[PDB]
Amino acid sequence: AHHHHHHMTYTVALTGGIGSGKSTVADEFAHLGVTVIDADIIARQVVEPGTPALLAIAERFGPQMINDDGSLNRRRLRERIFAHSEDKAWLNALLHPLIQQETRRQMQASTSPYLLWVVPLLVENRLTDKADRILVVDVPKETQIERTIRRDGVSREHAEHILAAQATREQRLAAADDVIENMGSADAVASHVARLHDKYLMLASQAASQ
Repeated sequence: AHHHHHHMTYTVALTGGIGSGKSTVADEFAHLGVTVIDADIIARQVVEPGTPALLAIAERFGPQMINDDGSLNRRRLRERIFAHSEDKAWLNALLHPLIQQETRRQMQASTSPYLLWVVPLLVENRLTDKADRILVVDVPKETQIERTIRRDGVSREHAEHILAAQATREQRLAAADDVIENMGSADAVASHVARLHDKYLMLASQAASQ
């Protein structure tokens, strides 16, 4: 390794329900040069071959949980933790800290005036205090359903099942500092991101003082 110093960076958390357009918004921030750290990507990285979490899964459940190529048997783990509440609790207790630590590691290794942290379950998991500012991408629930159906090729009822554990629209807006109505044209959304990017560069640059 090389020596590095712990430095804090202004963090904007982007959240929104499934099908709300988070990835399109995050990509516009990335186009402006902002480092984006995505909780869903981190969640997959922490169960890659050779990771502490995957090795712990293999110890607890044995080789049935590991595919012949060394990767996680995701379906078998899902079925096990559905049927065994003690295993769901163990897995959440294992993965949540590894995700937060890996997130902090990647944030510390970044070079960006502020960071965009994409956290689909920010509100549901009570993580709102972990960011300096919260940006919500908002669409009607029916739009979430329509986009999930056409994108994942699933039924309306399956889309509703996925959404049944998520925050309601107004619950999520109640946590927002900034809101993007993600039904505009792509140019309009890109313009809103441009506005917010300017705002965030300023907020992050007067906070470097601290």
